[PDB]
Amino acid sequence: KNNKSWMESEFRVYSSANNCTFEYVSQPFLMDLEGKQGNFKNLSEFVFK
Amino acid sequence: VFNATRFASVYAWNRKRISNCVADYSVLYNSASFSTFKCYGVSPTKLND
Ligand SMILES: *[C@@H]1O[C@H](CO)[C@@H](O)[C@H](O)[C@H]1NC(C)=O
Ligand SMILES: *[C@@H]1O[C@H](CO)[C@@H](O)[C@H](O)[C@H]1NC(C)=O
Ligand SMILES: *[C@@H]1O[C@H](CO)[C@@H](O)[C@H](O)[C@H]1NC(C)=O
Repeated sequence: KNNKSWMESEFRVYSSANNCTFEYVSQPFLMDLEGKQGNFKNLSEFVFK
Repeated sequence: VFNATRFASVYAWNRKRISNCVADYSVLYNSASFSTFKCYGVSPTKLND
């Protein structure tokens, strides 16, 4: 949007967060999508225990 | 907590929660700033370990 940048504006996840007994945020980074090859290119995997 | 600019009135005493961090008492029990420190179910000497 004129800046030649991508910027978050929508954050619709909760109307309230009453009692936060744990909180964390990482050190910041600049997220982007860059570099191309045309086939489906990335597998991502997560295990949660 | 100890160094806060303003403290609460006891009729409305603040009850703050602490977590995700390290409890270093060295600038605390060993420090001149208090005319009383009493512990009641630990030795203050043990608060690091
Ligand atoms: C460009 O970025 C600034 C902050 O860096 C922001 O205030 C402005 O709304 C942005 N403009 C557009 C068109 O996204
Ligand atoms: C959690 O929320 C309830 C309802 O608002 C409240 O009674 C209780 O004191 C809260 N506990 C903490 C630790 O914030
Ligand atoms: C409060 O913090 C100051 C530095 O901001 C320090 O010099 C002082 O010793 C601290 N006092 C207590 C009681 O922790």
